[PDB]
Amino acid sequence: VMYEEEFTKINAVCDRLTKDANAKVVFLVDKNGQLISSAGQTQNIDTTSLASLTAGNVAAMGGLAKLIGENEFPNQFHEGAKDSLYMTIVGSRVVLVVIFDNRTSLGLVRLRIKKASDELTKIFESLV
Amino acid sequence: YEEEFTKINAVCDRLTKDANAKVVFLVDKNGQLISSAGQTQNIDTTSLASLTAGNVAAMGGLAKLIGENEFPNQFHEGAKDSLYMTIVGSRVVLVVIFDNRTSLGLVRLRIKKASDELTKIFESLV
Repeated sequence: VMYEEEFTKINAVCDRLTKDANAKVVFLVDKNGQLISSAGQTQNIDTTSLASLTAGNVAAMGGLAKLIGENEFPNQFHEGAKDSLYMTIVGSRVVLVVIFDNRTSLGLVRLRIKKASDELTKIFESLV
Repeated sequence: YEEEFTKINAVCDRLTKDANAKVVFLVDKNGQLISSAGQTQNIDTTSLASLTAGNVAAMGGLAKLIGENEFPNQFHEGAKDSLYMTIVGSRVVLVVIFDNRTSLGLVRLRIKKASDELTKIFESLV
């Protein structure tokens, strides 16, 4: 009953996503604010504080979606000057955060995020 | 009463029509609703303004964490309707809710024009 094995698969998805999508840093945050996984250039970034602020944003967005008679917004894109941010809700419990340089193709990051999200959904569904 | 306030509502009304938006809101970062235009009817405007402020504050801290200035434009994609948030003069938030059938490039171009018009109004307020 030890998985353990399923958590290593989660980190592998994050590591592959950072390399394939050519992302700067990748995070997996639970809606309760807990950091599940992180990959890439995690040095010089407060992972704990990032997870807490992600949860606060997603919770505010969730309540806002319900107010307009809409289901939770699955994808959130925030464009910056040098680096951009992408957020994807995986199975309405987990948030996949992807930080990448603006020079990287938006179509490329989105295509890889979809593959990562689908891989993660299958892992979280095996966790009953 | 207040010529500048009528100009603010006019920008929101023009934005709803021109960008073909469902509903448009103007929220202060402190959670106060400034203006609203469009299909405001079955939406709790006070609760929307409070949740917008909470989200913008979390997003502001998230931008600072990644060594970036506050994101001027925040996009949240849905199944039927999408949401757009634009920070006007780092004090006011312009919330635009629109159907996914509307062009993303069209909404963004109109939001920029509305934001520039609003910045000029808020700067005349001293």
